[PDB]
Amino acid sequence: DIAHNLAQVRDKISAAATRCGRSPEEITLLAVSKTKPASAIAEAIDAGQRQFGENYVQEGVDKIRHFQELGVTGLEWHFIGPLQSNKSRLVAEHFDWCHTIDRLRIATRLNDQRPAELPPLNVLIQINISDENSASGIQLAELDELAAAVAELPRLRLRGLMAIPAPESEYVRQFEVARQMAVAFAGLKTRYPHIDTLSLGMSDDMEAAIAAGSTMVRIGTAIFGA
Ligand SMILES: *Cc1c(COP(=O)(O)O)cnc(C)c1O
Repeated sequence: DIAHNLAQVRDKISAAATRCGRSPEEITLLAVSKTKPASAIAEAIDAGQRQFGENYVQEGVDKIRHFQELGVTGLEWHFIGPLQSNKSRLVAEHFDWCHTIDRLRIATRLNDQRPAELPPLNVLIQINISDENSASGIQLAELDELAAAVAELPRLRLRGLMAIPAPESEYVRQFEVARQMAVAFAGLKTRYPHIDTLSLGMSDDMEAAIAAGSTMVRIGTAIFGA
């Protein structure tokens, strides 16, 4: 039951924040609805969920159009999959956030294809913090340069960082890796304006990510099922 699962997940986030001294409000729950039907998103909506994350462009665009044509206001849609250049226009025209800026050229494409009447597209720069086997995300050594270039693009708004750490079973390492992201995120925050989003943490490392300083966790299966 989606309404019940949403309650259980929000309770875990709330408990995790309180234990480490943070206010639960600091943690945004991103409900990841990739591969799940619109009817399931509609249940999450009827239960108060507003921010949804999708990974595949046409799947996400169809969902966005569906809920626009029902007139459901609110809703923030986050593109959290890898973005290839020949599908960037659909993202720039329909999505509210994109977490996967990992090269300047995809950012400038998004900037250029974003209609001027929409709000700036909120973007995070994706760090490959700990994953040998991923071609996604930049190294931390590249952050300052990419952030400067991206932050000039006027139809985008650089809001912080995202990372998908390598899968890790040890809590100690979950926290250390996440802390590395939190540190980079703080250092970014001193120099840049409106840095407020660390997209970090899924079901299995949720506690360490929150304790480390994440502002947003991405939960799919624990909400929608398998
Ligand atoms: C699929 C996905 C999630 C959610 O996955 P679950 O383990 O099913 O909760 C979170 N973040 C990203 C980037 C994803 O692709």
